[PDB]
Amino acid sequence: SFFSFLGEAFDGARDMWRAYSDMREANYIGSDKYFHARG
Amino acid sequence: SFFSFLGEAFDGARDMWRAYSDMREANYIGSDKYFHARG
Amino acid sequence: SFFSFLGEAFDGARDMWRAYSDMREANYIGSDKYFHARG
Amino acid sequence: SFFSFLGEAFDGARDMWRAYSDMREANYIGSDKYFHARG
Amino acid sequence: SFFSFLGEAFDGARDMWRAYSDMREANYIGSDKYFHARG
Amino acid sequence: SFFSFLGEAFDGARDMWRAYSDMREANYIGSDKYFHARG
Amino acid sequence: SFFSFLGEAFDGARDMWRAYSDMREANYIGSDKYFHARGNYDAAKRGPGGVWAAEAISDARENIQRFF
Amino acid sequence: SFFSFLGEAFDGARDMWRAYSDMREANYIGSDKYFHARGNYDAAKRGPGGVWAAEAISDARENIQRFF
Amino acid sequence: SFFSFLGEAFDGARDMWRAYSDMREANYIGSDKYFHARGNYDAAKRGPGGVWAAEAISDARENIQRFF
Amino acid sequence: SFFSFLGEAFDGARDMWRAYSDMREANYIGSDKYFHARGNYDAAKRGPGGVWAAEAISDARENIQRFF
Amino acid sequence: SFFSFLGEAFDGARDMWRAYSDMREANYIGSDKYFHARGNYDAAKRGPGGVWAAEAISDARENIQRFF
Amino acid sequence: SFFSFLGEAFDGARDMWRAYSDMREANYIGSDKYFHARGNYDAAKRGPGGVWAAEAISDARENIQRFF
Repeated sequence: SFFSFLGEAFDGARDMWRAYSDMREANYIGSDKYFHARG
Repeated sequence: SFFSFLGEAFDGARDMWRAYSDMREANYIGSDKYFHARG
Repeated sequence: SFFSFLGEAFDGARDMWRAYSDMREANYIGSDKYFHARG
Repeated sequence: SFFSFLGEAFDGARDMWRAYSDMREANYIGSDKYFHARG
Repeated sequence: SFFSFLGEAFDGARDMWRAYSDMREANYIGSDKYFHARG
Repeated sequence: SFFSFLGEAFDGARDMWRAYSDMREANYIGSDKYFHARG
Repeated sequence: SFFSFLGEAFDGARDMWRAYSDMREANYIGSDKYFHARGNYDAAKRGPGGVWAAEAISDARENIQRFF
Repeated sequence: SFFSFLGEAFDGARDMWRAYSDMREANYIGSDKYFHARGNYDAAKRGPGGVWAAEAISDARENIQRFF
Repeated sequence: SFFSFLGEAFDGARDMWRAYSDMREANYIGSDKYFHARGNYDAAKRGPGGVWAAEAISDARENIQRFF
Repeated sequence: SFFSFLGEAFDGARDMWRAYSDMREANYIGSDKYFHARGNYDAAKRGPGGVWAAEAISDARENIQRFF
Repeated sequence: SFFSFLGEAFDGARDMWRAYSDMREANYIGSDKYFHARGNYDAAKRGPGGVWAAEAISDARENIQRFF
Repeated sequence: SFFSFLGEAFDGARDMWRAYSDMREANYIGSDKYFHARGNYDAAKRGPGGVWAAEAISDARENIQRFF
């Protein structure tokens, strides 16, 4: 549960939760990045 | 459950939740990025 | 459940939830990006 | 549960939670990065 | 539970929790980085 | 439970918790980094 | 790029590749099955699935071969 | 890039690759099964799955071969 | 890059690779099964799975071979 | 890069690789099974799994071979 | 890079590798099973798993071989 | 790099490697099973696991071989 939130029976407040993640080029199962110069 | 929210029996407030994720080029199952210069 | 929201028996407030995701070039199952210069 | 939050029967406050993670090039199951210059 | 939070029956305060992690090139199960120059 | 937090029946305070971890190139199960120059 | 192949000079090749596959219910970017569903009885007899490959190479004076 | 292959000069190759596979319910970027679901009975007889490969190479004076 | 292969000069190769596989319910970037689910009965008879490879190479004066 | 292979000059090779595998419920970057789930009964008969390889090489004057 | 292999000059090789494997429920970067779950009964009959390899090489005047 | 292998000049090799394995529930970077879970009954019949290798090499005037 990446960057998840959970609560029960709770009162809130201003800016109670803030997340500032960066996921450029992320969460890659089998995607390769390669080159093959035989020349 | 990436960047998910969950709650029960809870009172809210201004800006109770904020998320600022960046997912450029993300969540790739088999999509490769390659070049093949035989020349 | 990416960037999902869920709640029950809850009172709201101004700006209770805000999401600012960026998904340019995202969620790619088999779409490759490649070039093949034999010359 | 990476960067997850959990609570019960709790009162909130301003900026109660803040996360500033960076996940560029992260969470890679089998995605290689290589080159093969026979020439 | 990397960088997780948990509590029960607790009152909050300003900036009660802050995390400043960096995960560039992190969480890699089998993704190699190599080159093979036979030439 | 790397960099985890846990508490019960506790009152908070300003900046009650701060973490400043760096995980560049971290958490690698089988991902090698090598080269093989037969030439 | 699943089951990718590359080559040069296939001079005289034979039977180079046999990609038998069952991609049923596959490649779903966004989807929700039985989302907010209550009381649904799911008895679909999806039955056999996947490859059921058989290959018999037999030389004889008399021969009897049966498949499936 | 699953089951990737590369090569040069396949001069005279035979039976180079046999990629039998069952990719059912695979490759899901975002999905939620039985999300917020209550009372759902799930009895699908998904049945056999995966590869069931058989290969019989037999020379004889008399022969009897049966598959599945 | 699962089950990757590389080569040069496959001059006269035979039976180079046999990649039998069962990738069912695999490769999930984001997913949630039975998320927030209450009372769900899950009896799916997923049944046999994975490879069930058989290979019989037999020479004879009389022969009887049976598979599955 | 699971089960990786590399080579040069496969001049006359035979039966170089047999990658039988069961990758069911594998490769999950982000996922949550039975997340926030209450009362769920899970009786799926997932059944046999993994490789069930058999290889019989037998020469004879009379032969009887049975598989699975 | 699990079960990695490297080589040069496979001139005349035979049966070089047999990578039988069961990667079920494997390779999980982020996941949470039965997270915040209460009362869940888990009776899945996952059943046999892993490799069940058999290899019989037998020469005879009369032969009887049975597998699984 | 588990079970790594390296070599040069495999001129005439045979049966070089047999990597049978059971990688179930393996390779977990971040995960939490039964996290914050209360009252969960866990009776999964995971059953047999790991390799169950058998290898019978027998020459005879009459032969009877049985596996599993």
